[PDB]
Amino acid sequence: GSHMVPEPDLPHDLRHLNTEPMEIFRNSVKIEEIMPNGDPLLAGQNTVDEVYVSRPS
Amino acid sequence: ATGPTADPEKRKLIQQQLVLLLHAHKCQRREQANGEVRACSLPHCRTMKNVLNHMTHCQAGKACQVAHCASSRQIISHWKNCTRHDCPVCLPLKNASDKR
Ligand SMILES: [Zn+2]
Ligand SMILES: [Zn+2]
Ligand SMILES: [Zn+2]
Repeated sequence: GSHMVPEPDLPHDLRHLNTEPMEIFRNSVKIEEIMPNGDPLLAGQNTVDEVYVSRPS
Repeated sequence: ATGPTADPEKRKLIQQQLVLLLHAHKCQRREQANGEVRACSLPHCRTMKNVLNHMTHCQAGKACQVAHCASSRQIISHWKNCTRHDCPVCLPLKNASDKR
């Protein structure tokens, strides 16, 4: 907070993801410009579906 | 603010893969609607499209040989449910989808 805000608590369910494969993406994305600027809560169905992830049950 | 509980470097890596999949999910639909058109430009659009098409049929899940498959399956499920306005990972996406 003395010059820039501190890094918030990383969600524990995402800490489990091994990030070594992701190192190829480290300078290859625009987090803020990819999105269709609609709504965040709309992510429940706009993102992907059960057939897309091979839902087991 | 720098330990494994927050890790600025890692925090950006899960965000970047998450958003790349979100782009590629609809971009795969856009591309198939015109067969295989080269109209895109995302550095890993092809990388994600290969992982996504695989994920749509993969049944090995937690034991799969594709490093991005099981990771992507878990990464999508976070953004699908999170609503916290100060989540370190979702904040740039929650901003990318804001009315401002
Ligand atoms: Zn694309
Ligand atoms: Zn797989
Ligand atoms: Zn979140």
